[PDB]
Amino acid sequence: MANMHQLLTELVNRGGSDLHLTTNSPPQIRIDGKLLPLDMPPLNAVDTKQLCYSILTEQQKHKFEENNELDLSFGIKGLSRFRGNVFVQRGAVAGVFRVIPYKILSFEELGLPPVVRELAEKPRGLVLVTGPTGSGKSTTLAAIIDKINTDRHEHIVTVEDPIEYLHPHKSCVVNQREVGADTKSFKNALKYILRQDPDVVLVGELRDLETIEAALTLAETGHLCFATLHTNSAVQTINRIVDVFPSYQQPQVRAQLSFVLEGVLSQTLLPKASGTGRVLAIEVMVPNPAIRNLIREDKIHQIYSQMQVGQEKFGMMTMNQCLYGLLQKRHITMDVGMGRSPDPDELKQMLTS
Amino acid sequence: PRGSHMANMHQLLTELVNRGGSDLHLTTNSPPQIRIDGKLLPLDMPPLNAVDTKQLCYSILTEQQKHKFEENNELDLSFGIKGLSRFRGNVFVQRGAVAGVFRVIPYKILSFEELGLPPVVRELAEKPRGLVLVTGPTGSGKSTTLAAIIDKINTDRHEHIVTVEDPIEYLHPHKSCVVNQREVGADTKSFKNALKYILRQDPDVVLVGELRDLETIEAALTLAETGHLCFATLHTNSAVQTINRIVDVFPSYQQPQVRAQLSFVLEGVLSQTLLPKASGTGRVLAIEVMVPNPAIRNLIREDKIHQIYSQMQVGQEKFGMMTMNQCLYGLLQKRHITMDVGMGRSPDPDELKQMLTSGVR
Amino acid sequence: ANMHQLLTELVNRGGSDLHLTTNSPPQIRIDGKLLPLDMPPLNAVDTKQLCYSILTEQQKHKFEENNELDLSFGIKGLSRFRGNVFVQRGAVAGVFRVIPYKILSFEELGLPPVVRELAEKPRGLVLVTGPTGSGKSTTLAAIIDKINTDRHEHIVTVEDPIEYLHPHKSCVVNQREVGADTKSFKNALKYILRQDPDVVLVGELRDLETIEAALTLAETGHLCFATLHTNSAVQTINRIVDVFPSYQQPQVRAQLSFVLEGVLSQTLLPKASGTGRVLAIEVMVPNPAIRNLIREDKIHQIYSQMQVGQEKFGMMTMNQCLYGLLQKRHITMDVGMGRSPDPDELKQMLTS
Amino acid sequence: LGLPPVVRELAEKPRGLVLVTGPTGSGKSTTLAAIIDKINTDRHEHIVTVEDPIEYLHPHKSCVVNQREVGADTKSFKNALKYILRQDPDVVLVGELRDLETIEAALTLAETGHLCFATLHTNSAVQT
Ligand SMILES: Nc1ncnc2c1ncn2[C@@H]1O[C@H](COP(=O)(O)OP(=O)(O)O)[C@@H](O)[C@H]1O
Ligand SMILES: Nc1ncnc2c1ncn2[C@@H]1O[C@H](COP(=O)(O)OP(=O)(O)O)[C@@H](O)[C@H]1O
Ligand SMILES: Nc1ncnc2c1ncn2[C@@H]1O[C@H](COP(=O)(O)OP(=O)(O)O)[C@@H](O)[C@H]1O
Ligand SMILES: Nc1ncnc2c1ncn2[C@@H]1O[C@H](COP(=O)(O)OP(=O)(O)O)[C@@H](O)[C@H]1O
Repeated sequence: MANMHQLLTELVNRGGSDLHLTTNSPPQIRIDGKLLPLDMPPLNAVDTKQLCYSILTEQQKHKFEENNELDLSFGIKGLSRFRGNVFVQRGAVAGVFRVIPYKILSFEELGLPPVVRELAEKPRGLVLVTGPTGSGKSTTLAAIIDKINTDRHEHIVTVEDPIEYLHPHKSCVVNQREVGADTKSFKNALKYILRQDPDVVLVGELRDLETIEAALTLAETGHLCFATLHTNSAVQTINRIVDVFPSYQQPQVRAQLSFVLEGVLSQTLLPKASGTGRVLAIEVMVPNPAIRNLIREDKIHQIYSQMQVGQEKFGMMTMNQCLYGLLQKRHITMDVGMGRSPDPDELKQMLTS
Repeated sequence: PRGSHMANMHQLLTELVNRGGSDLHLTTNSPPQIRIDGKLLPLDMPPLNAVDTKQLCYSILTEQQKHKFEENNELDLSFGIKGLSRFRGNVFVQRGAVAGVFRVIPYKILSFEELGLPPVVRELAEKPRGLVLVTGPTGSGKSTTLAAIIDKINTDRHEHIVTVEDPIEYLHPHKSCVVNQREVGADTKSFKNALKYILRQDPDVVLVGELRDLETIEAALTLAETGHLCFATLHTNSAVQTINRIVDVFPSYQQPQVRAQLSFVLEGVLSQTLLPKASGTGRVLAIEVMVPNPAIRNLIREDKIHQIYSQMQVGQEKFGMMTMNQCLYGLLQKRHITMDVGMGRSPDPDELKQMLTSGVR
Repeated sequence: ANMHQLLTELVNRGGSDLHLTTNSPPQIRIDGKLLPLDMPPLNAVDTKQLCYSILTEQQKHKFEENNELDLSFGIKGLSRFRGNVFVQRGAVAGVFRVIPYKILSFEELGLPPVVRELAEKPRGLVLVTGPTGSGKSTTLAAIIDKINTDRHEHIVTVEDPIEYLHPHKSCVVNQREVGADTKSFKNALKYILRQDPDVVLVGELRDLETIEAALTLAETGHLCFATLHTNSAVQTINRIVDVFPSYQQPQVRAQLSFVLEGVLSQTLLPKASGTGRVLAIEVMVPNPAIRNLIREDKIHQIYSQMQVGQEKFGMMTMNQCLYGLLQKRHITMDVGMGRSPDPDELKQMLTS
Repeated sequence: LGLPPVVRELAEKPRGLVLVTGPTGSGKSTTLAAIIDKINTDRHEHIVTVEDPIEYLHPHKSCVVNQREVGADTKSFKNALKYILRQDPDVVLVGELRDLETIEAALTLAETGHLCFATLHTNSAVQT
């Protein structure tokens, strides 16, 4: 048998993101998005209770037994910090434990093109980093924020659920607010953010109509606003913001977006061709004079054609062009690149070319 | 006058399985009774009293389950007997005494073809993300279809499946996935509470049960929008009727967001019903299948929900779609259902009449 | 002593309810009408002692807190009764109903032979309707008891309260009383499908949620019995349809057309002898024409179908039942005309 | 402040609801302080402000200016506006129209012959 400390050590050593402990299965660790069972006997109810309780204080145990649910974060000296969730299934304890990295990675390490570096220099605008869950959005935002913290003498405020990467003060003052502990909600944090003299604000996901307008106000009133969406492309991102409003407001919102939008990044993590690790495929839309006019005229669909031809001038890049490069460098397999292309026949034409 | 040598609960359930029974009954003033081929037959035992039924039923409850049963006088649960079988138990109260009913739960989950599900349902189980809705009235095969879908995912993927059920019906032992199943009223306090913590539990596939209220619908859309495969049920009878229920439960001012979200995340709508079989034994599945294509996704954003039915009529060949009448037509050519049942259940009897008279079949 | 002697009078004269209130002698309900006993009137002292003489100590403290109290109690050698005690004009008053225990047979109840066939249906919805005290529970108790004798199936009843008691015969019979065995009609039906039933009695179709349960039970392969307070078959079907919002009446009409197997609308009318009551019942048994009429929303046309499906299917309109009681001279013309839903047609039907 | 001449004429309106709206930090309180100061300078009336918190202070000039801070001077907007009609006011500043309760109170003040000033976070007249 192995205890909780040995299991967490193996999760870190193998570069995994998540450790799962549940009954009738061995401990499993998520490596590169897919689960892998550890070389251990299947757990029983005693094991899951013993392993999960081994990292809890007495009050955390008593709170867990009152609700059969528990969110927490904890540290193991000399290893890493982890965020754990404990719950109950089939009458037995179960647990999931997520890694919180100590180290912020650089732009080049993450495979982010240099145009993302320039967005950290934007004085006032809205920059959106979008993608499905676990597509690298938070790491890219943390990479941009750390460069601003390093390079500017301004005030950075983040509202996060939860706070992942920690930003010690460099040249900036960095305040990080965790929803549910430091602040009641995004709505509450955003209710007072304009009285907090911010320069750059990270608001998390544009969850509802009220948060879209709040992010638009910051970027339009002279601030640099960072936000995320769960869209898969630059065009789909712009459409989702506009389409949630009633049609007769929509004209105003397109005009505000055209002025404040300074960059849209859409990420996805694909399994590498070597069989270890994941590689970043990203679509980058940086508004040029042509695209900002297309936004105001509700000619959003001509943007894709403009992104296809504005790469050398503005550092723009369609998703298919990014997949193309990962195919040329043999970073991804042929099936993986096809499986994510929004238009596989277009990418096929590029490949035969 | 007989005492001190009563059959054990373990022994009663062991005899239930060995004799091929479907259900074990424990109630006062009756001996244990077993259902064989649909009919109850008493075992050659003395009749049970209230002490017997409570002691037998309590022998298979955890201490937390006894307290939950005593608070509501109702209790559904599942348990395993090592080396024998799994069981669904229901404990209730009648005439002031404990009563219990215990159903046999087979080890083998039925396949798509055994259930009469078209091959398009198979492909919905391969979706990497999105929302899949399985609809129909109570007992129209919704849970069984979902059990078949999750089981293929359990077999094929190395991902995390979490289900929230009230109660847990079909049980999913681990295959290639890690499967966590939370039972409302025992494992978790409520649907609302389980969904509040699910995103911190690293899920890939989630079963959320019925889209009961506005809170749950918003939770399922978030799961489906954030890159997850989310399974849910409604009690609507058609793909078009299903979409109308989702949008219309929301205030009018946020229907635009709901309509936009559905067009992106919706990957399939299955509307089932069980009709009495033509053979005279059992019921057979008639299912309407809507798989959103770019054309259907546009009608959702443009508030043209009504026009989707015309698209399903002509999406059978290309998209594997199937209107309810198109399924009833196929069941009639196969002589699986009678004519009165086919016409009497058709949502549009005029279309089905036209479909049969083609002379081209 | 005094109250125990009073309740024996109630049983011996065959009454249904005993009334105790100030400025009146004790009154007992016989055949639907109150009859005063040849006794002195009760004062406030009398009603208090009589009602309190049958109360437990916990019940005494409970009644004075609310001026209301529900209870049931037994009198050794007589019967059990359900009582309600309350306060009026500053004094205690009480009403006591008899809980019948002996189930009468189908023929003793005046039920036609077609009702006997209903207890042999394997699945569907059967509705027994009528005002309060129109004979629904005896009819239901007779039906349930025959199933218990003839079948090896599972009978579950949910009652508020339990009236007739059904010991196990060939069936397993579980009886759940609301407020003791189960919290509510809604809670019992939440678990009923997981209790492996074959025949279920759900009581009154009082709201939308219970109707969905009865229709679900009936189309999922069970025989479900339920009650309404309507006085005819058409009236009964309309009440089920009109409870729902307009946009789902097509689904409910479709459900009803398949699962409905019988509608019994009863009323107890005084016999021409002047002592006792005879049952008048409208029976609607769906034939292919009627089932189509329900789904096609031609519900008003159903009454015409019942008048001519009589010989073949055992059907009987209320007027046809009233004709027979008039032809056999069991009830008076005033009683028969008073219950006829269309007295002029009965007149045409009576004289040919 | 760059305010057009119509803003000064609004400060001379005898009655009604005048709304100065915009996002936070768009100059709403500064414009209101200039209006109230002009009213305070030119009129012999009673000004009551309900602010959360009090920003600009208005010492008495020709008007009587009472400024109530919520949480210290008064328990809430809801409680302060419940008694504002009993305080013989001519001009009332109620702050932001944050909920249904204050909006109906501000509409009642402006309906009963007072000049009421309030704010919203809207960006245009129609949107307001
Ligand atoms: N550019 C990247 N390249 C490779 N891996 C990345 C990259 N960005 C993030 N990751 C890794 O993906 C996993 C999830 O990252 P995260 O940013 O938290 O996802 P999300 O943005 O959807 O919340 C982590 O293990 C992280 O190290
Ligand atoms: N596709 C199907 N075809 C035939 N029978 C089915 C099918 N699905 C389920 N059944 C059977 O019908 C019954 C009801 O199905 P179930 O999904 O459990 O109820 P519900 O969908 O109303 O919640 C089950 O006992 C099952 O054996
Ligand atoms: N078919 C019947 N014929 C003669 N008497 C009946 C008949 N049905 C019921 N009764 C008597 O009338 C009384 C009312 O019956 P009950 O079923 O308890 O009321 P309800 O139908 O309103 O629930 C019973 O006590 C019963 O003895
Ligand atoms: N009409 C104006 N013209 C120029 N600057 C102004 C004007 N109004 C306010 N300001 C300046 O803008 C800043 C914000 O003013 P403030 O009243 O506090 O915000 P708000 O109107 O949203 O309450 C102040 O520092 C002020 O100096």
